Amino acid sequence: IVRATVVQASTVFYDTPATLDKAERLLSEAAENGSQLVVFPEAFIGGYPRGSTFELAIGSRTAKGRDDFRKYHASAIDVPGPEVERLALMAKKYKVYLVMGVIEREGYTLYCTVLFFDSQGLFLGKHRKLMPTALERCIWGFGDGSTIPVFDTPIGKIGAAICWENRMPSLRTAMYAKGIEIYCAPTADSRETWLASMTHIALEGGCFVLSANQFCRVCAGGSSIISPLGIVLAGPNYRGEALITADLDLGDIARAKFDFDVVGHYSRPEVFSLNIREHPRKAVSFKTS
Amino acid sequence: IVRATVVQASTVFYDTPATLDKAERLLSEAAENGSQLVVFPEAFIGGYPRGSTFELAIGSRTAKGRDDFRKYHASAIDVPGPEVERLALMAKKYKVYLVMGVIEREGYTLYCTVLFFDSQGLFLGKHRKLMPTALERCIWGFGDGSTIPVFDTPIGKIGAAICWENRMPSLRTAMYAKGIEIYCAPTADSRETWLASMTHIALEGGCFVLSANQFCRVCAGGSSIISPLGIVLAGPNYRGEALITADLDLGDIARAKFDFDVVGHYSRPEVFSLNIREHPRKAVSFKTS
Amino acid sequence: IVRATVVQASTVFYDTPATLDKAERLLSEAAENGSQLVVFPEAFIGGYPRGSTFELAIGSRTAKGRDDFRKYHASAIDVPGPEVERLALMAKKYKVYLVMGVIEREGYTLYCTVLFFDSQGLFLGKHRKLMPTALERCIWGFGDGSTIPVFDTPIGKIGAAICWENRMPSLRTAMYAKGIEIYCAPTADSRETWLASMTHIALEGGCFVLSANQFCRVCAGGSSIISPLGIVLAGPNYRGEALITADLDLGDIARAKFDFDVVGHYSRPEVFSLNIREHPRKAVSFKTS
Amino acid sequence: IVRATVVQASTVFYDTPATLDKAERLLSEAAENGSQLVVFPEAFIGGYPRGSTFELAIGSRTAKGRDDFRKYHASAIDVPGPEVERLALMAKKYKVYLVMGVIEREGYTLYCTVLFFDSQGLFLGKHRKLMPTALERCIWGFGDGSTIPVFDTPIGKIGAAICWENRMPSLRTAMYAKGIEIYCAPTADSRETWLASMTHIALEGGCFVLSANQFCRVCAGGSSIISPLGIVLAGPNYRGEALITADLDLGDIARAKFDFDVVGHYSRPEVFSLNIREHPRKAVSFKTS
Repeated sequence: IVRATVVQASTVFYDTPATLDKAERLLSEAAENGSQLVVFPEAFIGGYPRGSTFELAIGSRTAKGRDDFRKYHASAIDVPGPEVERLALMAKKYKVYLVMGVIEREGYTLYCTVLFFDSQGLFLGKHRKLMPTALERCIWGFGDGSTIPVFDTPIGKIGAAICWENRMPSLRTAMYAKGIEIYCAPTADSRETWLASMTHIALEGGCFVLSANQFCRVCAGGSSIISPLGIVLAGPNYRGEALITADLDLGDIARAKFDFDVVGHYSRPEVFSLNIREHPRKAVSFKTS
Repeated sequence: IVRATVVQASTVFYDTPATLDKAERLLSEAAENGSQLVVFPEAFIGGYPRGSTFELAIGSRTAKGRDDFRKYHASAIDVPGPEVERLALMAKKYKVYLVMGVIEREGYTLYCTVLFFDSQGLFLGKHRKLMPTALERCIWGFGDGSTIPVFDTPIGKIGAAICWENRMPSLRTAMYAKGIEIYCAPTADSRETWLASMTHIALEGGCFVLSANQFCRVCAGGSSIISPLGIVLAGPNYRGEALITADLDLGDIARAKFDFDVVGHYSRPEVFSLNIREHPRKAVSFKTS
Repeated sequence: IVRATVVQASTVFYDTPATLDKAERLLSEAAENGSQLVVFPEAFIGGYPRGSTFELAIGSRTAKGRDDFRKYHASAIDVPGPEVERLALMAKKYKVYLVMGVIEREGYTLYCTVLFFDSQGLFLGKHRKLMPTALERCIWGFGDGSTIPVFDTPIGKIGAAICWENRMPSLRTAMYAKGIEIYCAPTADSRETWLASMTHIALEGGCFVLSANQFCRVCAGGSSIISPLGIVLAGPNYRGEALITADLDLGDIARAKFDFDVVGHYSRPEVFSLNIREHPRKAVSFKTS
Repeated sequence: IVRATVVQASTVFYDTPATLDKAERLLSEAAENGSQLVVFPEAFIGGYPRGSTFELAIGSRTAKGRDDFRKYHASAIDVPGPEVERLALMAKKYKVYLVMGVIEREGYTLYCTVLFFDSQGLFLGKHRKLMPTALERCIWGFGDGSTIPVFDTPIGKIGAAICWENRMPSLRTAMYAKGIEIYCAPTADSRETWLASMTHIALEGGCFVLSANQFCRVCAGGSSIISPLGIVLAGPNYRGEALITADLDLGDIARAKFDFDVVGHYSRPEVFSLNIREHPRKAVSFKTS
């Protein structure tokens, strides 16, 4: 039996070493009630440009989109470097697992990744987003197959997906086949759609869905946590930003996979078969002696 | 713009020529208010044996399971035969598209299937169930890949799926790849969770989820109809049995795939690929000249 | 020695059977002066939505974006169908090689493509676009490697590329490696910089750059034709819409590759090597017997 | 914000310690207006034999080509040695970056290289030319892959290419992938071709193209400098030899890679992949204890 928290805080949107201390103080506030896994929202460090249209017609490209883009570009991080060392030392001071939605750069491109840290201040891995939704396709980049992680820990198998990658039916059945029983899902929408969409994943899987959204002032977000039977443990907090906690019986999975079981004794292998191409594809490839 | 009605009837459970007239005295009331498509519940003709355990221990097989089986086997139909001619001549008189949940026999087996009829009183095809759930595995049989239909009609394309075949992600993504926009889904469970399960399919797809359940006396069924924007038109009727109607604006689909749109442009063929083995596999095959 | 004409027409933008007769009443005027190859602008059939922003903030998705999308979706064609038969019967009567910029649909997606026709009124093939630019990423779709053609004809070899697929150096060097000597290039921007951009391709290759832009009323388009010595034959017509012609001496290529000549003898295979993955990748694949 | 100059001076063509002082005086003339990066033309020290045919038929090889060759060979330098020490001490006297087009020897062979120096009189590296063009194949040597440098400085990343190595599409996309934002390009031709050829590199990249040609008395060369948006800062000076200066806003790159970005979010890695063989290949290799 473990116990986990989600947060609901917002970011200061510019000056990224100013929002890097909010994480410190909230992480210490979540330390005190004996938490063991802490989840942070989507684009917590880099910031999420809400409302901004960058003045895009259909090929106008005015001068008041370029300055906006460079002011936004100048406020991201890069992994590894001096901003992941600080987070490792942050999670190393005591025993806590930390997942975190940042925005990284890699030579004038922006990615929307999520980082995974253990209880001894190592850096496990990252997961760049497969496909941005609508108007984020102008500003963010596409991820490939060689990123989707597994990450077995001594408290379970944790993995993640971001906003509307939780609608793709073929990425979920690749997450399921690797053995996920704790399914993190940060997001950036606050609808009635979302609460009724996470319940379906919690049933179709057998995992604890544990989501986190941000509250700012404008997307009054509601984060939650759902049992693998479909019962909400900690409700949709639509009022203010607060720490939300609950406890996770890991023996509630073996009993929830008595009726239904995807990848195992459902999903008739004699008719259906999915296969995943997981190759590190890159444009330019130097080889030396 | 079309309009379609689901029913929330119940069956007489025994003496199957008696329950075929309910399917007219409800039907003309359903079609007198200018209807165009009628959807019936799961196992409406044969009867869904509720509560019955058949005295199965672990392989004890007592005498009060055998008579209970044979009395149930004696109340099935067979296709094509004298009970589908009645349904064709039924749908031929007036004009409706009729879908129907039956139970068929084929030499001492039972297959939970669903039938499709057009407005000119012809027989389009059937869809047997892929996998029965828990204890229905003892009494029903398995389906193969060479059964999943779409049946393009002049009011749109119309597929189906039965109770917990709607949780299988591969079967849904194989339904979507042929172009379903009217997603009929009979069922036989009535919980709070099924509504949340159907909203997600309506959002993930772009189709009109149009479900149907039975209400008897313990089947507090709630059948509904969901827009492809995740809006319930005619709500979950938990009180009594009725006729449930709405209008189906088929121009509200092209506008819903401006955002999401699975396979193309939102599936990634470079990483994921699914394939389906649709072969008519049967045990003994006779060949002559 | 052949001769080819580009056009500088404009579309009626809505009601696409109306804009298909412009493609005859300009076409016979283009073919009456003894022409042999006709090139049309980018998105001449479906229409290029200029100025339109669809009210996309960051994921607000208001109600006046959906209707604007569906009215645009409703004005596309599909291949092969009743709108390409008209073009084949058009090109078949007299003798011309017809290339054409269209917009096609394939189950609620839009692909900005280009079509090739021979003189006997057959359909050679099509070339979808690899990557839409900035805000066209929301409304158009991506292309795979299994589309890039060359189509050896008895007047030479003829490929194509669309607006900013001419900046990608790898796609150009993959076009060159099959033996392009007539380089057709429709576009949808008209700046001072585009002429300087096309001169470099004409010198780097050895082909005839033969571009086409539309002029409407804001598309001050200027289309031209450039020798493989970097000499403009028929100039940048920025004033009004017209027909633009020249003669294409195909013996002025062998003489121009005396100096430069990419891949062999001027590429260095010992240091550089490029490779292309030309596989027809699609999401769901059905197999039967 | 840095500022850079190009020069347009010619050489004295023989007696290489007489042209080594012209560099000194011009470098001191460029010091006074607070310049910070100075670029010199192709073959500034060794001299470029213009007009000379060396009496080559097709294997005649007369005696009046041999004396010409030895008189030309006797006027090169060799790196390192007493002629690079002088340039290091020349650039060490104050704060300037010096790039320089010389001709080196290596045991009776001639190369066309380019030397890079820092602000503290170190010797960073060199770049021998990959393939000489037409009749320079008889007199110069081929370079290999283990020469093309990166050279990050505190004012940016400077790299170079020589005359017609700026036409190879595969060498540019190896320069781009390493991060070049200041692109030096000395040359030895004066056409209308060249000005329209550098604009394309400035757009296709995102870098400041900063070229330099020589004016002698006969190739009245025109040197220039182009913004990453395609706007000429300091024009094509076709009249006389002069110092040409401008200022280089390095925040104009981040804003120019908002629209288009090669190696990053263009150049689809799922279809194209270039790879470079970078090995120090030599014919005879002694090894000892």
